[PDB]
Amino acid sequence: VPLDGGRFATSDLNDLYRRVINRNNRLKRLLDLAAPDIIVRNEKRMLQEAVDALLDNGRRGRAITGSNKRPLKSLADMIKGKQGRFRQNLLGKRVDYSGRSVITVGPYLRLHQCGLPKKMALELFKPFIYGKLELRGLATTIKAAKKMVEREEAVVWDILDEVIREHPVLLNRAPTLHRLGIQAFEPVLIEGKAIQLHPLVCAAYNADFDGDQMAVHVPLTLEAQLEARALMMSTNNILSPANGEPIIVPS
Amino acid sequence: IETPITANFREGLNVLQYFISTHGARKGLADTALKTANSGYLTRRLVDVA
Amino acid sequence: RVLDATQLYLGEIGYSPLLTAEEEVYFARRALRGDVASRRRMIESNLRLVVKIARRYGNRGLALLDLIEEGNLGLIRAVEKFDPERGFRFSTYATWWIRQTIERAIMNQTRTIRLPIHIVKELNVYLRTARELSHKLDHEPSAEEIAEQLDKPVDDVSRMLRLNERITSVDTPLGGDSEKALLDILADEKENGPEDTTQDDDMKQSIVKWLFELNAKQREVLARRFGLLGYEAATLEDVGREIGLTRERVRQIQVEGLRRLREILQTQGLNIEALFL
Amino acid sequence: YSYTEKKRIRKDFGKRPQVLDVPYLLSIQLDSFQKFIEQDPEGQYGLEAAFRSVFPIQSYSGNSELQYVSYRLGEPVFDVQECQIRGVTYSAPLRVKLRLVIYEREAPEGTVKDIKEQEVYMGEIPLMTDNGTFVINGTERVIVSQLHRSPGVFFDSDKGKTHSSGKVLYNARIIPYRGSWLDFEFDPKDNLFVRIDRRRKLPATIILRALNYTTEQILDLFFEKVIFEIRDNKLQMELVPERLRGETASFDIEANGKVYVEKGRRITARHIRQLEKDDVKLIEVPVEYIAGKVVAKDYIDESTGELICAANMELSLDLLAKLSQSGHKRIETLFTNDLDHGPYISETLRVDPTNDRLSALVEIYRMMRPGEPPTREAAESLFENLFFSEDRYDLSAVGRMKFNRSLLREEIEGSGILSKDDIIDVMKKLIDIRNGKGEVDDIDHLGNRRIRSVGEMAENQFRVGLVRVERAVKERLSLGDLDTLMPQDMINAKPISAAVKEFFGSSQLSQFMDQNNPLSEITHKRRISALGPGGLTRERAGFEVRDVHPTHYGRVCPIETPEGPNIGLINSLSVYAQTNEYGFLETPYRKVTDGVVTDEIHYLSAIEEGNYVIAQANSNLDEEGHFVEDLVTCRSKGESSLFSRDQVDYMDVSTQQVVSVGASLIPFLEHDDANRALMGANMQRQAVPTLRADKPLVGTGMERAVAVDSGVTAVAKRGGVVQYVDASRIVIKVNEDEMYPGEAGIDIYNLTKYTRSNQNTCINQMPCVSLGEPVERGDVLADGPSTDLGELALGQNMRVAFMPWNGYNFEDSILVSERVVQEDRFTTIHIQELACVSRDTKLGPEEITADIPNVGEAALSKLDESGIVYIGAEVTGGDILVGKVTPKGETQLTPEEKLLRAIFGEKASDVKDSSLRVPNGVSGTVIDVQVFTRDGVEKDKRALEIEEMQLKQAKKDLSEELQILEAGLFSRIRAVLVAGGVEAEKLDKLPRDRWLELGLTDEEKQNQLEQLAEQYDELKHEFEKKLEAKRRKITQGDDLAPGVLKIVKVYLAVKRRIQPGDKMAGRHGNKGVISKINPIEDMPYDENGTPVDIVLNPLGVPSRMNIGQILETHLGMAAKGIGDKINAMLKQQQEVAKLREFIQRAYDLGADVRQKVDLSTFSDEEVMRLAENLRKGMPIATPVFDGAKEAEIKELLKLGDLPTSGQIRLYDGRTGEQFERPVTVGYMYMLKLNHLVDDKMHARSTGSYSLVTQQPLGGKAQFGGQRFGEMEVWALEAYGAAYTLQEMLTVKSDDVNGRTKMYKNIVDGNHQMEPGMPESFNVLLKEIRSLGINIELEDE
DNA sequence: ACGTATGCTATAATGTGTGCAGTCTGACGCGG
DNA sequence: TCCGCGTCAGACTCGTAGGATTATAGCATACGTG
Ligand SMILES: O=c1ccn([C@@H]2O[C@H](COP(=O)(O)OP(=O)(O)OP(=O)(O)O)[C@@H](O)[C@H]2O)c(=O)[nH]1
Ligand SMILES: [Mg+2]
Ligand SMILES: [Mg+2]
Repeated sequence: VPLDGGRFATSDLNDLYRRVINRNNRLKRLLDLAAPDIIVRNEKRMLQEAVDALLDNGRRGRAITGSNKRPLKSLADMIKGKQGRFRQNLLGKRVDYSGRSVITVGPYLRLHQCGLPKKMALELFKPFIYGKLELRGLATTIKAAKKMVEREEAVVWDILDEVIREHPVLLNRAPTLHRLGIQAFEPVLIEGKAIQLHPLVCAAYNADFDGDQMAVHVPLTLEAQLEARALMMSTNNILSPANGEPIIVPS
Repeated sequence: IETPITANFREGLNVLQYFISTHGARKGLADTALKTANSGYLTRRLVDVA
Repeated sequence: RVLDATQLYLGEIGYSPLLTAEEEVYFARRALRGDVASRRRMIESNLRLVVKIARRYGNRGLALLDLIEEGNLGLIRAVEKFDPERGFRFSTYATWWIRQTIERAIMNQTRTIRLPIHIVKELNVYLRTARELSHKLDHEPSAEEIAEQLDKPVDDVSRMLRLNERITSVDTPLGGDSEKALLDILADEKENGPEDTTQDDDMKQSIVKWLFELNAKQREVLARRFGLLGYEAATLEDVGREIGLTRERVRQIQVEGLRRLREILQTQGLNIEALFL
Repeated sequence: YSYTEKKRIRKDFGKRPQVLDVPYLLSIQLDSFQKFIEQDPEGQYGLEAAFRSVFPIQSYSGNSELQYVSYRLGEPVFDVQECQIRGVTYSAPLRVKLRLVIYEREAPEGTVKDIKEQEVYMGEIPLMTDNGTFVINGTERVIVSQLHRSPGVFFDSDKGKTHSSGKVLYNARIIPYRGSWLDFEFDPKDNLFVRIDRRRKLPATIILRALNYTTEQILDLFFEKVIFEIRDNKLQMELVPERLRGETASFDIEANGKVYVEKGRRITARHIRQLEKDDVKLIEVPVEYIAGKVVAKDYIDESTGELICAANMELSLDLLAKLSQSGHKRIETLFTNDLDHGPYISETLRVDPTNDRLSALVEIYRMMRPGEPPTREAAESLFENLFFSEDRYDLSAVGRMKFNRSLLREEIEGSGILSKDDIIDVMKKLIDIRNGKGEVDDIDHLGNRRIRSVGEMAENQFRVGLVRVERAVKERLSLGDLDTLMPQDMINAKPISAAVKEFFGSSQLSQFMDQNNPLSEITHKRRISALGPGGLTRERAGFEVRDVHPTHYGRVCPIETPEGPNIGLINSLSVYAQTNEYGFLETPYRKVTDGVVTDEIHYLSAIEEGNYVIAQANSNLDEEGHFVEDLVTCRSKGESSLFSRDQVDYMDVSTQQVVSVGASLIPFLEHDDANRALMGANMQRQAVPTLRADKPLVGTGMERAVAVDSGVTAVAKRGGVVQYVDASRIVIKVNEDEMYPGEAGIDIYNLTKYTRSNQNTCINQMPCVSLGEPVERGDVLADGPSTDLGELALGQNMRVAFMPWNGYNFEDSILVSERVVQEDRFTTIHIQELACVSRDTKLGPEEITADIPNVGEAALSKLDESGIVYIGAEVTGGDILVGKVTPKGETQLTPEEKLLRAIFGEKASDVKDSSLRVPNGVSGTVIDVQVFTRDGVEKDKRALEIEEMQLKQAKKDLSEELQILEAGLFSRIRAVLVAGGVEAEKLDKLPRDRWLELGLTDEEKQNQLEQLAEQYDELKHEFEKKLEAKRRKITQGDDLAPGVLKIVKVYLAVKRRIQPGDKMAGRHGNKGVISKINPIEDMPYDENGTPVDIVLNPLGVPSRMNIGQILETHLGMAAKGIGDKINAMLKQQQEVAKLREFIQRAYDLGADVRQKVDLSTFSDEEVMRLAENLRKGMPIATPVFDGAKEAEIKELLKLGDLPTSGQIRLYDGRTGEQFERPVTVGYMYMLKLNHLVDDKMHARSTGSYSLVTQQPLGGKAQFGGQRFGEMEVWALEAYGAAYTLQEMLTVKSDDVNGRTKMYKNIVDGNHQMEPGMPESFNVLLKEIRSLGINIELEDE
């Protein structure tokens, strides 16, 4: 595929494939010439080197290095280990309706509450604004609703505020050690780029307000809203699963 | 060390008392970064079987 | 023993004839007349000559083993067309072939994007002219500075330099440490995300509502012209094929459909709102 | 004291007078490069070395050759000013003279046949600034110094390779600067082996055979000899009394007349002196004793001529009897000892399957090139090429130096190649260590970790350029025609240019240095790393490396290093630390002569530190004499204890040499844990400079040193009166004594005005001097972005109070007043740079016009006709900075668009839109815009308006230069003319253009008038070509990347205010997020009324153990108390004498104050300018370890009429009622870290998608969702929330059906699960099929 | 006709090599 | 079958930062489509 800068970019497979096809076609040419076997031998050894390098480069011998003196990424490599498809592009995923930001204290909040910035929840609940807008009849279509949100007009804040009520959000902190590394709350819109977290559940996350960031996630489906309120709500999660002991102890 | 640190933080460490404090400080914080991976790798190992 | 494909072949050439002047002629004279064994020998013998010529033609496109293979093909074409009757040696004539076959095979399998010889041949003279200039200007020559020495077009020099632009693999580490590649950044052009997908779905469902809200003959004639409901996008003149069969009445009814629809967009809340878009 | 110091003096609580003044910060870097370019005549260094090393190069035949003559540096094409802006390397032309000499073939050496000679360019080398930076593609970058294992020899031992045996196997290793490795190692059976390049393991006698050594010589170089005589019938043996030492008498030991030891008895030291004093030489012995002993030399039968017994063969009874009757009654054997002189080479030869020299070169050749049939030359050439050729091998100076002193040698400087001697000497010391004497070296000692700054590394990379040219020279010379071919046709300039830019770009040491803080710049240039090429790796890095080593003392800082996996490797250099002439580090030390602590200083190497005993700086001098106390706490041999007076040899110079720059700025470091001290110094580097530079009330004194040496300020080259003050520039008139007699003598300093940083922050230089002020040489004229009267000003100090506040300071959370936000004091400035590129696509060229399709008049309001936003125009996310349009190809107008473009009209043209618009979110003020264009296509009208200014502003700027330079030049002539022909007004009648017309009598001053007259003309002619260079470069086309036609670079300047989420900290590692900006109504306040600025959590203190912040607070309060008293007297408008008494009483209070500043010396005017700066608060210096103690701080608090405690009676603002009991209040110098929340927060609903994985991208950079990793996944599995996970695996990530379908369902209100199956898995299926594996989805 | 591709030239020349070498604990898999 | 030595397998989780290559002759008929 071509870059924005007029450059192109190719995967190392294409390069490894051109090594296979060239040598294979050169063998067809030498079998046409009935060349001496000594040469045919080299061609067959080469062909094998290329095939073996295509399947799993760094294994039989030296991995065929390319442009930046680094080894070409082969096929097996895209299925292999951390950097493979399994761990990196299948069990772990970047996810929509997700945002992260510096957290700060929320000593006014109750246990089942957490501060959520307005401009954050704005972008996060984008399809829920367009939905409640068509209902009231303020938007006839969705690109109309898109512009209504963009202009940040006053009455759009009140609609956003409407959908978010009685709607839980997932708050994650890295690293996710135990299940309590994510807990759900009822978002409270606050003007400012900081998330406000409940002091007592700080223990579960191990979240220190020294510049911590927590990922936000919106439960879309009604089942996810029920799951978040039933299982993952902060009030329904008190005791540690490890020990029958309250992890929400004042500190 | 045969000779420990006599002073405290209110009184002030001398130049070495701090140099000595370093040895323990850097190695304690080296095991915060490096040794965490063995324990986090254990979490991974435990999970897969369970 | 030996498990490197390199050293194994390089061993087998090391146990192959090293021909004299009169020997070359004896074999070559029979090789043209087809002795079978003769063509095999002259070739087997001068594999050693191909390797010495491939020791200078490396680090340019393919590997040393890839250069020898294609260098051997040059020695073969040299054997297919050698003149023993001429008093001149073979090693001389074969070198012209082995240097050629290598250069040519590098020019094809070096670049991912197959660059033919014509655009490449010229590029070399532009680059080799840059050498002369660079040494005496002590300044890497511009597209203009190269054009003023050759007295050739500006865009030609520039477009030939555009094809010299090399590639970065999408699987190349960014920052010289396991972090992320270009694929974990570079987005997909073809499919735009749900918001762009639902834009057209909702915009085009709103039009299906606006057409059933127009006239019976006005939404027939307007839709089938643009190819909205019909199968083929016709013109004012071509709407006559269906039932219209008119040139003036089709144009007045097309625009009559659009004028009533322009008031439908002024009232619903678009018109100048959706004009910027 | 100086004038700029007279304006504001810092009270110093130091009691250890500085014998050594802090050196220049930027020194190593500068000196390093100062060696690389330095064209040394003979002592080759840098480039001169690189040429003499590689050159002369000769053809493969050896009939033609290229010889190096001389090289030179041309002045830079583009200077720093220009380079920083355009965006190309600040490099200098490399012109090297080459000489092509060709010989006659049949003739001997016809050297004089064609001595062709010409000058040739090859590559442009990035130069170093005066700051120690390299401008690469418009980025001042720093090449951090590397820390690597020093070449030579090194003895190590895996304390248990096979813990099976648990045997400490000793090994040696010769490390060269260039060349192959040479290792020697034992094994479970103590057989010596050699592994060149750590390849195959070969017996260690095989390498000796290769050096032509017979089995006999090998045994006569390691082991001793045992003389065995067979006299008449009694077998006899020579005894050196000191041999049968610590062994057992296996036989009855009896001499000329006495039995000393009995059978099966230990021979003690008494028995050895018993024998040695009796002068015993010969002893009769049994024949059973030799059974086991090894014969030394060969023994042929005198009679037959055959070997009775070969050298190195265990003797027996029958072999000895065969030798006695052959006719040899003088036998030589080896001295084997299982305890001391060990038999290793002996047992090794029994394993060694080789024979002679030529056969030993075979297995050496069969190791490194296995499979190639070996010849006499191939085997010899290889081995000779390894460690014995001037080409392949080079230990270097350091290599041979360390190599020699490791072997306790004779020479410091010797040969670059390994000699026979060297090899065997190394095997010998390896065997010494194995025996018992000799200790192994350890790598963690800095005596083995050498420092390699840029200049040597630039030299190395420059060699590879020459090596890659060597190839092209030789091959073109031999086969190419001799005569025709010129030397530059064979040279290529790209391989050198590419190999050097490889270093100045891709290298791990070559990176961008922080510039958001003077401390960041200076500490990042003083960074030293072990990583990148020729070093270590996080993957490879151990513990013992990282750990602080007692060698670091005075050399490297114990508390300066990232707390990330790159923790112990990266390290800043110590304050007074400097590089050894060879490479190691060295630290200053006060020599003690005959007890007298002399002021003579000696920089002791890492090696010699261990030798002498070194007293600490805590030790007390007797005011010119010696140590006051008899006992002195000192340190040596890497240990510490008390010693006597005469035993002390050296002493620490200052008390700050242990620490770095980063740590020398922390006050009361002595009262801070090393863990929090590290973080404090790490965050002090992240301190973004504020709007108004506020000086620190609680400093150390190092403040000025940093600000000045950073090269961010503008300090005076020559002292005199400031003729002119201006915001843009400074003009100073030089005094007669300093001013040169030739030139005019008026220095020019055009101050760098507001422009961008590498971290997108403000860079300004404001004049810190008044119009017409007398300034001394080396005084700060303009302050930098984070400096104040020359002293460093990183953050701002404020009244702080330690107490909790309704949990708004929970876990280190910060509660800041609105009054701080009102003063806009923590309001930092951000300078972003958005660029706009006109490219050449396949369809056609792009341009830059105001004509943009589908646009609001609102967007094109801030743009001009050319299509660039006005200077000073405010912009916001969505507004367009620079209008761009690209070509639009075959476009399928969809029926719904063809109708919509036919309804409202506005038919778009054949051109696409891609205008550079302010990124969604950012908002600031455009401060400047710069336009770069190729040399061709006609320009925009705005590009012409900007050319108008540059030109007419340059014409003015140069007019001003020649004008004021004229006035300063005639000012001299006017003074010269008076001396001789004294006439005042009559001379000043007619104009000044006819002054060179007037002269003087035959005098030195007549020659002076001619100098100034023809120098005035020299400037008059110079002015034109100065104008030419400006004019041309303003109309010249800058060279761009292929495809690019022109670029427009925009500079924004946002003013971000502090807000909840912003991260701030002290310098004691006390971190915190601002949680709430409290109303001024609600802020706590003292009985007197003034409120508190920040309210910190007291619980962020005990567990942290960083009590330095509390002392910073207390002193800050005291310091302010004094400013509050001075502020009151200056407001009251009292008197000069009253201020003088109080301020003199303030400066003089400390026990032994270092500075004794008398104010009777200060004039009345000088006192009032001082007091006016002291009113904000008397700035105090607390040296790192020689800081102020409670006695001094509490005494200062009594002067300020402040409480001894430091706790004040506080009242709650919300209420008005007092808090239940006192709280510490004072002024703590806090900082505003770069981690601002506007640059952090992110949100996403749906946006871009990945290329193959088809999951969203990553980061707010590209607008990407948060990653939900496997750990994040297991959490939901644990809860049981199954859809919440499946939702985050499919619709929120890949599932192409799901994501769009779900979107449409949400806007409908029906939040319904609609899964399908992520794309990333459908990829995995085909990927396994592409690997030749049948993987199909087997159905129900 | 325009672009791509194939072809020939004749002093003699006949066996490559290059490049990071404090990672490490743990676990098999062929010989010996 | 058992003990040494070779190759081959992993390495806590999320955020941010930035850049650049060398060279393949020279000219004359052969092969593919508007
Ligand atoms: O490499 C690191 C270092 C630290 N951390 C995490 O960051 C936090 C730093 O340490 P904290 O400041 O959270 O410490 P603490 O509350 O457990 O104890 P005190 O300070 O009160 O004595 C801890 O929660 C630790 O797990 C990491 O996740 N990784
Ligand atoms: Mg934290
Ligand atoms: Mg904490």
